Amino acid sequence: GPHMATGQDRVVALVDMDCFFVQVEQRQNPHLRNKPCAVVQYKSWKGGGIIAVSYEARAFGVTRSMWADDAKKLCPDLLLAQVRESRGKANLTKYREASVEVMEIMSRFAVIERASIDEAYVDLTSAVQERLQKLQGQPISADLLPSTYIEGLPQGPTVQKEGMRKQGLFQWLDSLQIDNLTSPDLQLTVGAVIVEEMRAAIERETGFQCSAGISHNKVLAKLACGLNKPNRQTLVSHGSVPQLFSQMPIRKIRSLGGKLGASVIEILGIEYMGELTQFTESQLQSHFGEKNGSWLYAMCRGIEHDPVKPRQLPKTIGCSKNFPGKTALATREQVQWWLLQLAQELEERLTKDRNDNDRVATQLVVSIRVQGDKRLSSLRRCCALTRYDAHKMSHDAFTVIKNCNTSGIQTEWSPPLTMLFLCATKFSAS
DNA sequence: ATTGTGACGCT
DNA sequence: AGCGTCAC
Ligand SMILES: Nc1ncnc2c1ncn2[C@H]1C[C@H](O)[C@@H](COP(=O)(O)NP(=O)(O)OP(=O)(O)O)O1
Ligand SMILES: [Mg+2]
Ligand SMILES: [Mg+2]
Repeated sequence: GPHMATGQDRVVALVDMDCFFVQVEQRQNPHLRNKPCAVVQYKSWKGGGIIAVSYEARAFGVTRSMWADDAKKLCPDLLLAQVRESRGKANLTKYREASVEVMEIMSRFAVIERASIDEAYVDLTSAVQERLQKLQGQPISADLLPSTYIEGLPQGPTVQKEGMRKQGLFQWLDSLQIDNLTSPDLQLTVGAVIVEEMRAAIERETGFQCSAGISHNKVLAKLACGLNKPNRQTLVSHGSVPQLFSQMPIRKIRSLGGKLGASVIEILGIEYMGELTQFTESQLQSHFGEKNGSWLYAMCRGIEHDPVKPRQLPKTIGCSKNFPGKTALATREQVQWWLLQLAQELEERLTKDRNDNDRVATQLVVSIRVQGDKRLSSLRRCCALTRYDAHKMSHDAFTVIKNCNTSGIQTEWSPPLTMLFLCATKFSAS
């Protein structure tokens, strides 16, 4: 009772841009705005691969990983924007620079952890304490939360979406104990006010819309964020967790979407997150290891301790290209030319990074895939990165991988290569 | 013939 | 260090 921790010590938000690469292209080209449209990589094979889809186009069934020719079968009027190509490969610079725009705005409000090109976690605990003392016990108006959903509400004793949203918000606000600056539900609510302000600033200053989750930890904030995408934010309280988890498939929780989550389902004979509460911590550790078992025991109760790391910049800078089917690289000149292409893009990005961010990479990772291997990477080897020079970097990468050529004659490369990858890592201040 | 990223865990 | 998992 009194000594049972409840995981209500922090306020954590997760901000995720809505159809991000699409919004970047729609900002640039107004003809694409408010249309079914998608962003595509390459074009020659089946029209190119779709990597981002506007919500208008999703209504027709268009998804990421679809070929554009097939997407056009579902949506004949689909508009397409193409990823830029440079040195023979897709170049994501426009989206990385748009991401920096958003992350720099978010960093004005709190320390952020860059989780991907379009999402960041925010630790709002301190900002919430400050705003609470500035308030001085004043109630929180629903006008301060114009895009917020309270998960699980309304409940108890209108048929339009916005009406239900406001009904649930009213129920939440009416029950709130504003006199108590240590109430976790009040703390979440103030967190949600701040996240409204943050999202308004992102939209005002970039044109981009986003969704957000506000809860007590990263896993619940991420789950909350997706509950009412797009252009809305969702508060998941500690009290909402039993009902939310009671019908939540295990695979929806971050880190359980793969083999471990399938083994939880298989070994325990359960389907939903909340069913995990019936096992002891030792039982879960016996099946899934000490770390995973303790994590699952706490997470199915809504408790998680993973901190929002103070890290706004990526810690690796990488460049990779697949060479599928008959395009696999089969000569030494081919392998050299593409390592050079990858190394030149890497040198551009690394020089810009050193100027912007006062750091230098010190290790170069070289990874390849051979034809016939079903694994993503087939070989990874490291070497020293001492100079931001594309020819040196590509020569060094070749020296580290040259022994995997099974061919007798040097001029040929066998078995052919289906992926090349260069990654700069191990940054030091400069 | 998804592709091009990126973080972290295990041994 | 090199390999594997998981997520964008
Ligand atoms: N598998 C992949 N391969 C390449 N690029 C990808 C990718 N997945 C995502 N991207 C790129 C394209 C995406 O625009 C961007 C952000 O990924 P999301 O947040 O998962 N998807 P979005 O923001 O589009 O829609 P939503 O409103 O559901 O958040 O990363
Ligand atoms: Mg997104
Ligand atoms: Mg995202």
